[PDB]
Amino acid sequence: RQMTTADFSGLTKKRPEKALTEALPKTGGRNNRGRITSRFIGGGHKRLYRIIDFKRRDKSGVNAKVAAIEYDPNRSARIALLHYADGEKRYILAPEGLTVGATVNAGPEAEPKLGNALPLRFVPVGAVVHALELVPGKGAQLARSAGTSVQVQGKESDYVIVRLPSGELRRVHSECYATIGAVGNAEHKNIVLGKAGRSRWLGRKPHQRGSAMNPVDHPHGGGEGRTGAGRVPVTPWGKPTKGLKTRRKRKTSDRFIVT
Amino acid sequence: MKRTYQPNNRKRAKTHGFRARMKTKSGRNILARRRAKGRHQLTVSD
Amino acid sequence: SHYDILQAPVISEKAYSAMERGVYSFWVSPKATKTEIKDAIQQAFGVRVIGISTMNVPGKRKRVGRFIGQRNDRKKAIVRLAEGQSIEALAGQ
RNA sequence: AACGAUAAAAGAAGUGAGAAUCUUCUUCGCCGUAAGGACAAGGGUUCCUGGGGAAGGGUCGUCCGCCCAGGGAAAGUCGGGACCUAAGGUGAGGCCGAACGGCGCAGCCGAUGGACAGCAGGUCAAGAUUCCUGCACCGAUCAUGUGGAGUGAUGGAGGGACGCAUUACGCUAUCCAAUGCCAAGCUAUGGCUAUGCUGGUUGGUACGCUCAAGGGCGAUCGGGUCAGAAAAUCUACCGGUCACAUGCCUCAGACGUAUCGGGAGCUUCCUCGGAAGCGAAGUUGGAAACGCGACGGUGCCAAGAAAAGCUUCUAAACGUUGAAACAUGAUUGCCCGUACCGCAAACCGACACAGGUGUCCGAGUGUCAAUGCACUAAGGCGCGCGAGAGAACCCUCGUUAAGGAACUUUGCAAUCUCACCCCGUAACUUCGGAAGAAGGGGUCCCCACGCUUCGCGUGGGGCGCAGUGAAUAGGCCCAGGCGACUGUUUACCAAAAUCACAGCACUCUGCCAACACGAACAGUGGACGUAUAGGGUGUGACGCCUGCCCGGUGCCGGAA
RNA sequence: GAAACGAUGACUGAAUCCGCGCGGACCACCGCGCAAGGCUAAAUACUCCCAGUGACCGAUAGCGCAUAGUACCGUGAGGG
Ligand SMILES: [Mg+2]
Ligand SMILES: [Mg+2]
Ligand SMILES: [Mg+2]
Ligand SMILES: [Mg+2]
Ligand SMILES: [Mg+2]
Ligand SMILES: [Mg+2]
Ligand SMILES: [Mg+2]
Ligand SMILES: [Mg+2]
Ligand SMILES: [Mg+2]
Ligand SMILES: [Mg+2]
Ligand SMILES: [Mg+2]
Ligand SMILES: [Mg+2]
Ligand SMILES: [Mg+2]
Ligand SMILES: [Mg+2]
Ligand SMILES: [Mg+2]
Ligand SMILES: [Mg+2]
Ligand SMILES: [Mg+2]
Ligand SMILES: [Mg+2]
Ligand SMILES: [Mg+2]
Ligand SMILES: [Mg+2]
Ligand SMILES: [Mg+2]
Ligand SMILES: [Mg+2]
Ligand SMILES: [Mg+2]
Ligand SMILES: [Mg+2]
Ligand SMILES: [Mg+2]
Ligand SMILES: [Mg+2]
Ligand SMILES: [Mg+2]
Ligand SMILES: [Mg+2]
Ligand SMILES: [Mg+2]
Ligand SMILES: [Mg+2]
Ligand SMILES: [Mg+2]
Ligand SMILES: [Mg+2]
Ligand SMILES: [Mg+2]
Repeated sequence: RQMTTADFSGLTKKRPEKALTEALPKTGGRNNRGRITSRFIGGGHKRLYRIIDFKRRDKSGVNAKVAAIEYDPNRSARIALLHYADGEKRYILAPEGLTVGATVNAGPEAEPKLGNALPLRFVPVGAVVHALELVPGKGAQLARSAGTSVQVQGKESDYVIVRLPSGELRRVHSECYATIGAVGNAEHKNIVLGKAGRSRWLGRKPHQRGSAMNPVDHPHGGGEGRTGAGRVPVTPWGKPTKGLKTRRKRKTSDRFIVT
Repeated sequence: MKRTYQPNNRKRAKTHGFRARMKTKSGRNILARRRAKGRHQLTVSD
Repeated sequence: SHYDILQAPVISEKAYSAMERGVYSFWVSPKATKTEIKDAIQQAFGVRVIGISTMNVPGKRKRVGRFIGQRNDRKKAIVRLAEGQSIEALAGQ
């Protein structure tokens, strides 16, 4: 769903369940000491951080009930505020179809039902999960985003195959946790973003094409009128395919990375 | 015609200060150098 | 100790004209505190103090020469006592 | 040549060796969302008083922000510190490093923010929630009486706690009207004789059964231990019983009574002009905030600091007999700032410079509204050369016959147009716009009747060349080129057709990610993000759309 | 360079007195020396300071200064 109109815009999103409740402050910044390292990003409106439970282990064997499903900035992911029988309230990112006031059990013996958050060896094949723990313990580095999913494929010994959103297949051992279902935030992607400055509500001041800069500034800089040569960034690497990975440990846990 | 100098005591003193020259040794060099230039006068008193 | 801490009494139209209200005005050591001026005004002229207030002050001129000047740089206290009054023989100025 | 804005002066009186320039008087003109007033910065005695006249002052000077001397600055309550924390700074141990040194958990520093006890007046030549007077308030120690028992941690909790837009109700600040009151006197010019004219018309505290919008409020019994390290009577949850109208709670503010103030003026000595005394009434009606009642209501996406004081709970400890708490006096109250300038002759501009400088207040009349515009209160000011002349030329203006763009690179410039109400309004459109299209009418005064109010509607009458009668005040249209658009850019010759822009595409990157800062198997940014994400690159809303060629260059893949 | 010898950063890693290193690729011979442990006046350099002296200055000279790192310029280093 979206808003639609005339007066010069397109497509805002729409949300239920509103609270404004309980976690740490965050503070915007771009440069890191001297010259800005991660480029642009100097704008933005005043976000706060929400501590979110990726690990979800020590709550093992303990059921919970969804309080509400809340909007969080810095996210693109619906978050469900969980409350446990323990009394402990914990923010857990909300998947598609996860209702308000549903009940989500934690722990390994919990059924592959929505949100139930179990390890892979107990997850029946083909099933869809999100928030995938990479190395047992720690937390989920995989599929934390909107509409992003992972599909379990037949395991090995302690190890399982998974199809990540990129399409790449990964070896990930079954000792790792995961959450059942895919994390929607509906379809975030088709938001229109309207006009500029909206891109500025959040990140800041997007691409400055090197081709308008000067020979001193960028490789693309210089000349008379709009043109090209080369094909390359801040430093001469290029737009198109150059494998940027280094030959490494991880690389033996990847089977058919394609796209 | 907003000019360059905007007197601000705290600024002036927090850059340029005796304390501020203590912070570093390029500073401490300045200090000894000046002491040597003959009793000059110094950074905070001005 | 006691007899230190006060340089000289403030002497001027305002001072002496306010001396009549039983209010005494001294210059004191610039580094010194209110309670110190209090303990020192009592035990010097031996009269209990209620009202006390203090001030700092600049100096700063030249007579002549290329020198301009430095500064004088003083502190000034004012006190009003209890119904016990009339400091010293200096109450008749 | 110039004497620093075309806001403007004149006379009299005075002082003096000397006055266009200093003082006093009386007029004039100028500002008045300031050219008035209050702070913060910054500046340092520039303040006040008494002198002075070299130089500074664009002339003059008896004068000054200049020179000399002397005084002036007062705080438990205002602002800062002995309180807290943000970014950042620092940082024992700790991580790196040819040296110097770079990092870094806790902790500490750091207001631009949190917390926190006073108000009303009086006056030095010069100070003012600072002194004085009036009543008041906060904490701290002690003392008397009650109580006659628990107190409550470097620890838990709750709380402090936070956005933008828009908006209902009730106020007050505050302003207006009057045949309300009060007070002073006159009046003439033709009139008025008060119904005229002028001025003032309440501030704090306390009490009070008076009027009062608005504001927010649940409570205990209890269950699990897997929750807050443990604890806990506390907090989260879960469950049970009493919260559908109520209604406990609170008073903004008004009203009353009293009290302390103040109040126009009047009195009185006047030492060249102040000082002391005295003290009138406070009415009805209307307007009203960005302030107050409040942490109100509603909607929105881009999703809106932290920490301490604060409240609640125990651990430890001391005591459970002298506790905590209350109020009753008493005692106690440290440090720093506090003058004066402060949209400017005192700050930054080399200068007494047409420049710049963050916040707050900023009256009245007329004007749909207003911080606009004219005039004007209070207040402040006539810009530190001056006097004549009325040539050329120049600058800034007013009017102009006939003509009307013939000027000229170009209608450059300068006119015209100009507010508000009504009628009316095109191709084209992405159906919003184009559009204030274009065009036409109205506009002042009096009286009558009507409505819903500042007022408007209708009718009639009137006056001038003219009625947004002065000031503020769009000329319009038809075609194209470029970019869609709001926006951004060459501080000091270029504002654009440049740059960015939503949207699109290629490609990279599987997380100690790619990428980037970097002595560095340190740290950090990417990101407390995880492929609907992040980097790079190019195009550049939207609409149809995007062809042929990989030989060479690159990139991806391959193995004899 | 025909590059010995010393010196380390990486990697190997010995003998020991009929033993060991050197003698400028290297070998034999002949000589010279005994590493991988330490300390150590004197002759040597310099002039903030003090003394004496000068075919050195004498006020645009001589230090920048017949005293001033002051006045003055600058945010500052700095200049003067
Ligand atoms: Mg360019
Ligand atoms: Mg280049
Ligand atoms: Mg190029
Ligand atoms: Mg006092
Ligand atoms: Mg003080
Ligand atoms: Mg002339
Ligand atoms: Mg002038
Ligand atoms: Mg003066
Ligand atoms: Mg003179
Ligand atoms: Mg003169
Ligand atoms: Mg009247
Ligand atoms: Mg008369
Ligand atoms: Mg009247
Ligand atoms: Mg003042
Ligand atoms: Mg000026
Ligand atoms: Mg300004
Ligand atoms: Mg106003
Ligand atoms: Mg007005
Ligand atoms: Mg105006
Ligand atoms: Mg003239
Ligand atoms: Mg004509
Ligand atoms: Mg005519
Ligand atoms: Mg004509
Ligand atoms: Mg011609
Ligand atoms: Mg024109
Ligand atoms: Mg006529
Ligand atoms: Mg106009
Ligand atoms: Mg454009
Ligand atoms: Mg320019
Ligand atoms: Mg220009
Ligand atoms: Mg060797
Ligand atoms: Mg001479
Ligand atoms: Mg000389």
